Amino acid sequence: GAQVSSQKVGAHVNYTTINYYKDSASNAASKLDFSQDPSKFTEPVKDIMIKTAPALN
Amino acid sequence: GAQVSSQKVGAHVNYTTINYYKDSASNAASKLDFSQDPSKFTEPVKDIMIKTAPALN
Amino acid sequence: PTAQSTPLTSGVNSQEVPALTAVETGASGQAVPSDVIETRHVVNYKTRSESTLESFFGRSACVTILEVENFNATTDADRKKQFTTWAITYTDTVQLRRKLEFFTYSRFDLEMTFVITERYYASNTGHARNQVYQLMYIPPGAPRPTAWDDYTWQSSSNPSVFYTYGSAPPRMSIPYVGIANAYSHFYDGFARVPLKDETVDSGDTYYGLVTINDFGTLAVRVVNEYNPARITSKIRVYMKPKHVRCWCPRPPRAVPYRGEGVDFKQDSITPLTAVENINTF
Amino acid sequence: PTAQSTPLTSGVNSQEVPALTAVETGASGQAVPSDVIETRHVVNYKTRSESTLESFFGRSACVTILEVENFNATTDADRKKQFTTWAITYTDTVQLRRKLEFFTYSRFDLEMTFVITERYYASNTGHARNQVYQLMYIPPGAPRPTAWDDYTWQSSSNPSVFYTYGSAPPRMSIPYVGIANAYSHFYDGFARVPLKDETVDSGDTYYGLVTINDFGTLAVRVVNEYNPARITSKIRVYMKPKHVRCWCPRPPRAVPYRGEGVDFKQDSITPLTAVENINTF
Amino acid sequence: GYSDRVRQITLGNSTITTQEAANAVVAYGEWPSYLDDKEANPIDAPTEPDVSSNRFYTLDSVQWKSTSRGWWWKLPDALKDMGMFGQNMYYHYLGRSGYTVHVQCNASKFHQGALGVFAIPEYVMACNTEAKTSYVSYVNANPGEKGGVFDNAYNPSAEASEGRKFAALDYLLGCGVLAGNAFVYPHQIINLRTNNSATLVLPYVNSLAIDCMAKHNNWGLVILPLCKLDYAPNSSTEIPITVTIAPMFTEFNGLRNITVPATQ
Amino acid sequence: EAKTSYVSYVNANPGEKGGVFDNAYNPSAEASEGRKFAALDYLLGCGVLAGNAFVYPHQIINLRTNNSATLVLPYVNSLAIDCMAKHNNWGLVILPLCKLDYAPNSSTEIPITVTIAPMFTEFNGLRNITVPATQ
Amino acid sequence: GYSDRVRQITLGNSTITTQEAANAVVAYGEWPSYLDDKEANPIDAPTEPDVSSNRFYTLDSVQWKSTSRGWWWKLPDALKDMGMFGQNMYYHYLGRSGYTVHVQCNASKFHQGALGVFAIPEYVMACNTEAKTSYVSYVNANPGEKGGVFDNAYNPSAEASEGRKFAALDYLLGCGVLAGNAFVYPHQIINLRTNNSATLVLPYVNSLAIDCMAKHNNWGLVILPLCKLDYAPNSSTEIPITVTIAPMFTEFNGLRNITVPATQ
Amino acid sequence: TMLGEILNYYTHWTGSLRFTFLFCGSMMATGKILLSYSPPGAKPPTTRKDAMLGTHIIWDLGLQSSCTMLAPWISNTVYRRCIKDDFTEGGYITCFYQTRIVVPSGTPTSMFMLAFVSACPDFSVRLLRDTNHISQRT
Amino acid sequence: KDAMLGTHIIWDLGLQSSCTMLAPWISNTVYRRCIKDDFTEGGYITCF
Ligand SMILES: CC(=O)N[C@H]1[C@H]([C@H](O)[C@H](O)CO)O[C@@](O)(C(=O)O)C[C@@H]1O
Ligand SMILES: CC(=O)N[C@H]1[C@H]([C@H](O)[C@H](O)CO)O[C@@](O)(C(=O)O)C[C@@H]1O
Ligand SMILES: [Ca+2]
Ligand SMILES: [Ca+2]
Ligand SMILES: [Ca+2]
Ligand SMILES: [Ca+2]
Ligand SMILES: [Ca+2]
Ligand SMILES: [Ca+2]
Ligand SMILES: [Ca+2]
Ligand SMILES: [Ca+2]
Ligand SMILES: [Cl-]
Ligand SMILES: [Cl-]
Ligand SMILES: [Cl-]
Ligand SMILES: [Cl-]
Ligand SMILES: [Cl-]
Ligand SMILES: [Cl-]
Ligand SMILES: [Cl-]
Ligand SMILES: [Cl-]
Ligand SMILES: [Cl-]
Ligand SMILES: [Cl-]
Ligand SMILES: [Cl-]
Ligand SMILES: [Mg+2]
Ligand SMILES: [Mg+2]
Ligand code: NA
Ligand code: NA
Repeated sequence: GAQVSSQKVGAHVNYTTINYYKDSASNAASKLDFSQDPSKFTEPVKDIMIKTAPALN
Repeated sequence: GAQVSSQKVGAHVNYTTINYYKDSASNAASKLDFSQDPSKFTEPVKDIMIKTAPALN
Repeated sequence: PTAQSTPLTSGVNSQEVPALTAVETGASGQAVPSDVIETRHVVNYKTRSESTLESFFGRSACVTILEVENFNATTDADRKKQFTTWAITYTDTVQLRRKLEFFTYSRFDLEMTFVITERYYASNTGHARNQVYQLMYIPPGAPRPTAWDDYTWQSSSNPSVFYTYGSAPPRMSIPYVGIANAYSHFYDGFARVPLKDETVDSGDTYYGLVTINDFGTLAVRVVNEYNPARITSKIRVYMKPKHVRCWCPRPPRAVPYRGEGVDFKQDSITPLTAVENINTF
Repeated sequence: PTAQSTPLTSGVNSQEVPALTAVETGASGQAVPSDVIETRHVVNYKTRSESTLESFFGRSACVTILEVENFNATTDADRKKQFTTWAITYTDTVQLRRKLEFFTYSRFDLEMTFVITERYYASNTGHARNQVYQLMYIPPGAPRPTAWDDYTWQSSSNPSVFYTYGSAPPRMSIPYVGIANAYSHFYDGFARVPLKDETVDSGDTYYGLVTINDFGTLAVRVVNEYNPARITSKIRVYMKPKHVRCWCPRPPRAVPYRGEGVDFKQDSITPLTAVENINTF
Repeated sequence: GYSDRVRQITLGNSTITTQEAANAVVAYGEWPSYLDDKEANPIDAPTEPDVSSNRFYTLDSVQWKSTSRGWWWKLPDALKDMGMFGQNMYYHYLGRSGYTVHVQCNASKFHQGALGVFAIPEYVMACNTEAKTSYVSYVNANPGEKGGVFDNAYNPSAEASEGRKFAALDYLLGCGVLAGNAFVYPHQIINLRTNNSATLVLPYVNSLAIDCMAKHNNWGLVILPLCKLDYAPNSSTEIPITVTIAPMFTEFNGLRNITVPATQ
Repeated sequence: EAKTSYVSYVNANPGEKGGVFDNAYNPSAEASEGRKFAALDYLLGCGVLAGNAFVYPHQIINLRTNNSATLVLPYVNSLAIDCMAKHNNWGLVILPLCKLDYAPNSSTEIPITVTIAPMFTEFNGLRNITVPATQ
Repeated sequence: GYSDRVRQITLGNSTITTQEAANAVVAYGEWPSYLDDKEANPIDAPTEPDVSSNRFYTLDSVQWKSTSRGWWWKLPDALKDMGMFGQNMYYHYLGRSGYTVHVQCNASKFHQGALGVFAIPEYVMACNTEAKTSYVSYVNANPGEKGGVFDNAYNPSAEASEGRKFAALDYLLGCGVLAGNAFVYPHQIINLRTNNSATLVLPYVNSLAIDCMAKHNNWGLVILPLCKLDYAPNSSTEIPITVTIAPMFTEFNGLRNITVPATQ
Repeated sequence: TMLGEILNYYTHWTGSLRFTFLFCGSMMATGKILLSYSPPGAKPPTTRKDAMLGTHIIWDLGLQSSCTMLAPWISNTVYRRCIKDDFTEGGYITCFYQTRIVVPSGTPTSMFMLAFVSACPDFSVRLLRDTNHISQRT
Repeated sequence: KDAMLGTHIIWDLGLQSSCTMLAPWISNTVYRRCIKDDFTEGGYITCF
C-alpha cells in the first residue's frame, strides 16, 4: 500500500510513503494543502464590492 | 516506486533506489551527468573557425 | 498552486477608480499594483508552501523541563525528589503557546518527544549504573503516585514509556483527544453557574480555560534503586502539532505572559519603542 | 559516453594546416594528435565519470571545529564555555572553499554531518554521565542564546538535532536556501550605496560577499547539567554539496587565504619555486 | 436606486432602517443556521422560539465623549434579561444563537470621529490583580446590557479580593494584544463623515454544536474610538451610541427549572 | 593587512579612469590608508595566477597580428536584475603579456582606447536620482 | 454605482482619485498617441521612455486668496526638472508629449468661488515694455514649475531692459483678447459648490510632428478666478490649488549631450 | 502590525505591500494628499518635489473615505530579509499635502487619518524562524 | 567624452582606407533653411 507523491523541488522527482501503524495519529505530516480564501477575513461583506466601482454608491 | 539503474562497472549489473523522504534535498547524489560543451570556454568566437582553414583569412 | 503573477498593464484615464474604497465596510484594501501603476508581465513561480498551518506548526517545541533524582532518600522532601508529576499544558513556555494563540480553536494530533539528561551531584560517592526512566501518562481520574515505587507504576492501563539512558529520544503520537469538536485556546466563561443566595465561595473562584482544561498528568521516575552516587536528571518535553486545522484568527500576544491566562504585568505593557518623529526613515 | 577515440590516420601534404591557428581570437588551440602525426586506431572505453561536478564535490569536508564544555561555571567567561554560537560559513577552512571557488556561482543542496568528541579535563574530580548535545540552527532574526539553559533552546520553530554521545555521527540535508537564483562565491560590490554629503561613516565599511552574506548561526550546548568532572567537547562540522550546478569558471586560489575575502599576505605571494634554467627537465 | 448606504432589517416584530450604512459584515462569510442532525449532540427535541426571541433588543445607550476610551459587551450576557430570549436562555441548560448586531451613532457633517466595532470570538480579558491569574468574579465578567468601559491606565489592586474585575486596557484590547490588530476580527468602522451605523451578522462560533449560555459568552462586542470625537463649537459635546442586537436561529436543549445566577 | 575586505566605495568605483596594476605589493602601515585595491599584476589583484586568466572570456591584441579586441558580454549574475550603483557584474582587465618594444625608441608610448556599448538595457524601480558619495 | 463625480487615473507608478469631479475633457476630442510612420520626420529610432516619464508629477501648490488674479504655466516648461521626463527632454534635440492635467482645489459646502482651467495651444503673451515688441527674456518666459501670476493692472517699464517679462493682464488673458472668450480653448471650471478637481487630457498640438521642447512650449495652462473666493467666517482665508501633470506617449529624437539652459 | 508579526516568524519575504488610508475628518473637510513610495538608492525624500518622482498616488478626499497606495514589488533580490539590512532595503514611504485640507467655519481645523498595511496576493514568505517578540525569564 | 555621447563612429585605420560618418536627418522642422539660422541649426561635427 505504497503512496508515490511529488517531492518539494530543490536546487536542481517522487518519494514513497508506507504507513506502518494502525492509527492515523501515527502518520507523518499532512500533504501540502494550498487551500485559501482570504475574502472570509479581508472582505466578509454581505453585498459584492466590485474594485473598479465606488465602495459606497 | 523503486528506480532500477546501471551500476558503475568494477573489476569483473543494476542497483535499486527508493526515496524515503518527501524533500528532494534528502536524496542521494544526482545520477552521473556526462553533459559537456568545452567550446563555450575553449572557442567562444562569433564566426566559425574550421581547424583545417586559416584562423585569419 | 503559486502566489499571484503580475499582468502587463499600461495607464488609464477612466471612471473606474480601483484606488479608492471605504474600509468602514469591514473590507480590507483590495487594490494591487496593476490597479495604480503601469506593470510588466511577471510570471510568479513562488508558492506559499512554508506558511500552510502544517508548515507553520511542523516543529517539535520544548513545552517544559521536569526534574527527577535517584538517591537514598531519608526525608519526605528527598522521597518526593525520586519522582515528579506534571499537569500537561503548553503554558510553561511561551514560543509554541504564542503560535497556537494566533487561533481561537484547533484540532491536531500530537507528536511528543523527550530529551533526558543526567549529571553526577558529587564526586567521591562512587558511580551509578545506567538508568531506566518510566514516563507514565495518567489520564484524569487515574491514581497519582505518592512514592517512586508505589503500585501506580505497574501501569496496567495508563500508557508508560520505559526509556534507557543514552538511547534515541523517546517519541509517541497522541490523537486529537478533545471532549469538544476542537481544542479551545480561549474560553470566555466559567466551569459552573453560581446561583442566587448559594453558600458556595465566589471570592476565590477563577475564570477562563484554567477552570475547564484537564489533559491529565505526566509522572516520571528513575526505575533503578539508588546508587551511592546521587544522579540528578532533566526531562525536556517536546510537542509538535500535526494533521492541523485552526479556526478564528487572533492578534498575536504583544506583551509578556504572567501565567496560564491572558493577564499582563504592569512593568511590561510598553512593547513599542517610541520613534524620534513621525518622519523617521 | 566516453573520452575521444583516436582514428587511424597516415600523413598529409596539403593546403589544410590544422597545426597553425591564432589564439588572439580568444579560441584555445584545437588541434589533436591525428592533425599532426600518423595515428593508429585506438578505441577509448574510458569516461570522465569522476570529474563531473557531482563527483568532484561528492565528499563531506570539515568546514569548522567548535568547542563546548560542561562544568559548574561561577564566572561570566566560564558561563560562556557552556554553549557556543558559530556564523555558518565555509571560510574557516581552505580545502572545500578552494574547490567551490573554481566557480563564480553555484546551486546545491547540502548534507551536513557532525563528529562529536570529548575528553576529561582532569582526574580525581570523579566521572560524568553520558552527554546529550543540542545543535540548533538559528536562521537570521531568530533570538541567539546568552546562556546554555535560556528559553531559546526550547527551539519551537528553529531546527535542532539532539545527539547522544557515542551514537552515529548526526546528519541532515539542507535545501538550496539562497535568496538569489544561485549562491555567489564572489560579489564585486557593497550592501548599500553611500550617498553625496551623508553623515554615515565611510572609513570603516567593508567590501564584497562579507557585506551581504548571512546563512544564520549554529548554536551548540551540552543539555546535561554539570558533573563534578569537567568535560570538554569538540564538534567538527562537515559539508557535502549535492545536486550541484556551477557557473563561470575561475582560476583557483594560488596563494594562502588570510580571511573571508580574496586578500593575500605579503610574506606568502611567491607560490612558484624558481627553476635553475629555462632548459631544466 | 438601491444603495450600499440604505438598508432595512426585519426580524420578528422589529425593523431597523439606516440611510448612512457602509454595506454589512457577515462574520467569516457565514450566515447563522439551525444545528444539522449530522452535527447534533444533545438528543432531546430542542426549543426553537423563533419570533418570540429572534428580534431586535435595544440596550441602554452610552455617551461618546472626547475622553471616552471605549465600551465592551459579551453575548449572550448582554441579552440575558431581554424578553423571551432571556427566559428561553435561563430555562435551558444549553443554547446556541447567531446575532444581527446594529450599532447606531449619528452626528453632523461638522462632527468628526471614528469607532471600530469588533465582534471577537472567546473575548477573554485580563484580571486586575497581580497576586493571582485568571481571577475575575462571575458578576464582574457578566455585567449584562450595561456592559463595561475601557481605560487608558492599568492600576492592578493592592489586595487580590479588590482586583476580581477586567483590566480593560484599551491599547492592549484588555487581553495583551495590540488594538491595531483587532481588524483580524469581523468589524466595521463608524466614521462620522461616512456612516452612522455598523451591521454585523454573526453565526454561532464555538468548539461545540451547543453550550451553556449562563457559563460561557461566545462573542465579545468591542467599540473603540480609533479617532476621538471632535466638534469645534463644543469639545465637551456628547453623542449617543445605541446597540441593538437580534438573536437568530436560536435553539435550546435541556429544559428544567429556571437558572437564577448570583448577583453578588 | 590590519583588516580584510577593507576597500572604500570611492576606490572600488573609479569610473571611466579605471585603475592600474602594480608589480609590487606594499600594504599600508595604517588600516585607514589601505582602503584601495592591491592590484598585483601576477596575482590578477585577487590571489590567483594571471597565466590562468584565459579561463575568462578574452582576446589578445598581439601588435604583429591585430589592432583591436571585441568581446560581446551577456548579463552575468546570480539574479535576473540587480543594483548597478552597488554591484559591478564584470571586470575588464588589460595586461601586457609581452612588453611594448620599439627599437628606435624604447620609451615610446602608444594609446589604448576602450569603447563600450551597453546592450539590451532594462531598468526597474524608478525614483529620484542616486548621487553616490565622491569622498 | 459609477458616477461622473468619481474617477481614478493611473499612469506608471502614480494614481489620482477624485470623488467630486465633473467628467473629464479630451482636448479637441483627441486622445494622445505615438507618431505614425506616415507622419514621421526625424529618422533616428526614437526614445519612448514610457513609465519612467509618463506619470503624475505634482508641482509646488499655490494659494487661492480673495485678491488672487490667477496663475499660468507652460508645457513642457513646467515639467523640465521633473524626474526622468526632464532628463529625456534635455538629452534630446526633439520631443513630443501629450498630458493628463489634474487641477486640485477642495474647500467646504460653505466656501464659494469658481476657477476657469484652460489649456491654450501656443499661449503667446504680451511683453512689459512699450519701447520694444515681442521683448521677453528666455528666463522670464520659462519659469518652470513655479509658473507665473496674472495682474489686474498693466504698468509697462520705463526702460526696455526692465520690461523683458510678460504683461500677464487677467481680463486680456495676457495677450490682447477678452478672457470671457477663453472657453473656445479646452477647459473645465472648478466651482467649489460642484467639484474639487478639473481633468484635461491633451494630445500633442503643433504645426510639426515633433519639435524642440527647450525652445518651444506647446500648451499654456491658465487658472483664472472667474468668481472670487469667499468664506463668511474669514474673507482673508486661503485654499491651496495643486497642479499634477503626467506626460503621455512621450517620444524623443536627436540624442546628444545634455541641454543646460541659461538661468540668468 | 499583523503583517509585521507574521513576517517575524520568517526570514524571507517577497511581493507587493498595500497601504490603505482612512480620512476621519468631518464631511465638510476637503483636501488632496500625495502618498509616495520611492525605491531605494537615492536621497530619502523630505520634499513633495522629490516624493512625486517616485511611485505615488494623489488622493482626493470625498465620499469614498479611503485611498490605497501600493509599494509594488521592486527589488534586486527575489526575497528581502525580515531584518534591518542595507542589501535588502525596501525604500521610502512619504506623504505631503498636494493642496491643503480646507474646512469652513464651525468645523475642526485638526483631524486624523488611519494607515493600514496588508500583503497583496503576489506576497509569500520563507524559512520559518523564532520571533524576537516573545521571551521568558530562566 | 562629450562628443562620444552623440551619434559617432570609431574608425580603425587599416587596409580599408576610408570611413563614412553619417549626420542622420534629426530636425524639428521637416526642412532646414539654406542660410545661417538658429531655428534650423543642424548641430556639431567633431573628431578626436
Ligand atoms: C550540584 C553541585 O554543585 N555539586 C557539587 C558537589 C556538591 O556541592 C556536594 O554538596 C559536595 O560534593 O561538590 C563537588 O565539589 C563534588 O562533590 O565534587 C562539585 C559538585 O559539582
Ligand atoms: C586539559 C589538561 O591539560 N588537563 C590536565 C589536568 C589539568 O592540568 C588540571 O588543571 C589539574 O587537574 O591535570 C592532570 O594532571 C589531571 O587532572 O589528571 C592531567 C590532565 O590532562
Ligand atoms: Ca473602488
Ligand atoms: Ca495599470
Ligand atoms: Ca528510583
Ligand atoms: Ca588553422
Ligand atoms: Ca595524420
Ligand atoms: Ca550543560
Ligand atoms: Ca417554534
Ligand atoms: Ca521604452
Ligand atoms: Cl541533567
Ligand atoms: Cl513497578
Ligand atoms: Cl479535553
Ligand atoms: Cl526612531
Ligand atoms: Cl574532544
Ligand atoms: Cl530546554
Ligand atoms: Cl542567501
Ligand atoms: Cl629546477
Ligand atoms: Cl442585563
Ligand atoms: Cl566616470
Ligand atoms: Cl522647474
Ligand atoms: Mg436588562
Ligand atoms: Mg523643479
Ligand atoms: Na502564479
Ligand atoms: Na570513445
